[PDB]
Parts: sequence; C-alpha cells; structure tokens
Amino acid sequence: ALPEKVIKAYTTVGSILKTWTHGKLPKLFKVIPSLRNWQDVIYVTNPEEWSPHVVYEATKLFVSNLTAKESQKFINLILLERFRDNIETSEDHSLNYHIYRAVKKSLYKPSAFFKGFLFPLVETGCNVREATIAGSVLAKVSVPALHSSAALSYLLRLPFSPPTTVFIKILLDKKYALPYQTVDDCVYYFMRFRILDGSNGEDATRVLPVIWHKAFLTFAQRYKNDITQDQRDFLLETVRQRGHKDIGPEIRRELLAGASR
Amino acid sequence: KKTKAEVMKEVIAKSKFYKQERQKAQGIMEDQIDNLDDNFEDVMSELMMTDLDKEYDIKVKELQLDKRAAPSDRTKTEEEKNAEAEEKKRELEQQRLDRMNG
RNA sequence: AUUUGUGGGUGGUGGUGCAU
Repeated sequence: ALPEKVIKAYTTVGSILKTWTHGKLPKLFKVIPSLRNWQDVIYVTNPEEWSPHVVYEATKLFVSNLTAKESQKFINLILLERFRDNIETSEDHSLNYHIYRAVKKSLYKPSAFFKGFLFPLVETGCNVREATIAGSVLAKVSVPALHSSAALSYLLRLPFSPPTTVFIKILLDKKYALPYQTVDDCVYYFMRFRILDGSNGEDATRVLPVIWHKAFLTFAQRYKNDITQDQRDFLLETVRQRGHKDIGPEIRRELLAGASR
Repeated sequence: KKTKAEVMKEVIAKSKFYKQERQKAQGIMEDQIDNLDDNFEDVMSELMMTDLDKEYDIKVKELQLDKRAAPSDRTKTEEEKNAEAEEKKRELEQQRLDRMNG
C-alpha cells in the first residue's frame, strides 16, 4: 500500500502529464528517473492516461537516464500498452507521430527494443497492421547491426507468424550482417517452412503470404553468398516445392547464380 | 458582420485555450513545487523489488565473429541503361556546346 | 570507447474514380 502523499503526488503528476502536451516537464517527472522504485512510481502514477507527446518525452527521458533492464521492462510495458491503445483507438489502425518518436527512442535503446519490446509484441501476437507499422519503423530507423541480426535470427528460430514474417521481411530489406549462424538459422526457418515428404507439418505444408514471398526473394537476392552449395540446393528445392509465379523466377535465378560461402 | 463574428469567435477560442494553458501551467508549477519532493521522499522510502535474450546474444556474437554481405542493387534494363548513358552523353555534349558558345 | 574521414540510398503512416 502506497502512502497518501505518494498517491496524491503520483495522481497529480499523471494528471499533469495527461493535460500537458508541450512546455516544460515538472520536477516530479525530472526526479522520478533518479530513484530506484521507478516501476512502483509509474504504477502509482498510472501512465496509461497520459498523452502521446508526454509518452514520447517520458520514453526519451527513460532512454537517456535509466539503466538497461529497468529501461527494457518499462519500455516494454509502457510502449506495448500505448501502442495497443493507439491502434485500438484508431479505426484505421494508424499510429501517432509522438508514438513513432517514442518507438524510435526505444529502438535506439538497443537492449530495450529486441529483448524487451519487440519480443513481447510478437509473443502477444500483434496484428498485420501493427506488423506493417513495425516494419515501416524498422525500415525508417535502423538499430545496430548486432541487434538487427539478433532480431532476425530470433524471428527465424521462432515459429511462423504474421509479425515474425513481417520482421523477417524488414530485416531482409535492411540487409544487416548475416553470419554463418544467422544464415544457418534462416536456412532452418526455410527448412521448417518447406514440406517434408516422413513427418509433415502445418508450417511445412501451409500457404505463405506475399510478404513472406518478398522476404524469400530479398533473402535470395542478398544472402546467396552466405548460403553454401547444399544450402543453395535446399533453397532451390524450397522454391520448387512452395514457389510462386512471378517472384519465384527471380528467386530461383538468384539461388542458381549466387556464389557459395 | 459574419467576418467580425468569426474574428470574435477565434479570439474567444484563443482566450479559452490560453486560460486552459495557464491553468495547466499553474498545476504543473504546484506539482513541481510540492508533489515533486513528496514523491521523491516516498520513492526513497519505498521499494519495488531469457531464451530470447540468450538466442539474441548468441546471434550477436556470431555476427560479430563472422560477416558476409553482398547487397547488390537491382539490375536495371539494358535498354534503360543505354538510354541513361545516351542522356548523360547528350548532356555532356550540350554542356560542351554551351561552353564553346557562351 | 556510440561517433568520425570517404562512398551512398531519397518520393509515398498518399488523395484517388469505378467495378468487385
């Protein structure tokens, strides 16, 4: 149970953050990041009622002042709740500019994005519009190559999903450093998506979307030299099994004319 | 009269917005004055106390160890490339002619 | 220990008729 003065100060700070969209931040918001009980301070302040510019300023202050794990947890919770609330409030599922700036700050925070925010949204199963917005944000702002390849290998090791496929497509469009293990993870994702003629699978025999087809085309265009001869033959077998009409021909041409590692 | 009423309505709305902003500023000032120190003392007296991360760390280590990039651009049409080259050559020729004249 | 000297991408968080 928080104290009465604590509850009153947190409610006043939350109301001030909800009623403010511009200007200067209060000394309460300036001294809240210098304490250790930031999670309890935010739970007492109820940041689910603030504005988008206030949320962007709070995310910027957290990324500038706070530490790795606390910033990751706070960014995960606050950004996931605010993004879900904004996508639910928008009938056309559109994002705000201050929300995009807060997402850019949370992506500039390297540990807070992949471990905290991006993995939890994919675990909560964001929709196709949220996956497209995340892919647009990841194509606009680019994080470090280590975190980019880590998110790519994590989405490849994870199962098939719309958000995971959109993240893999955005990673293939960004074209970060694809190591031997990253190419092996991508080839394992491709082998789990390809059909196995003794134990079949739903992801092995399921239909893939146009975003996954474009992701495979970009991967064959970019990381052909990261795949070996057997991996290129497996990619050609996957393009023969679950290929396409127009995007599949350039994919097979890249898989047949690309170099080997 | 309609334009004057429009001006008056705009001024009234601006005054209302200014009053709201002043109220919000006063509230924020009172907050920073008292509730700041209150919440600071309260937070000082209070207390508020992996597979994905492992895979990410492994992938990051792998990417730091080895890297193989070959981001080749999309090959344009041969006719389009020839047209672009011809345009560049024509631009060069026109520039040379312009230099020779003026 | 993120940023510096050099190359480098650059129009659609587009309006849009109408048929489905």
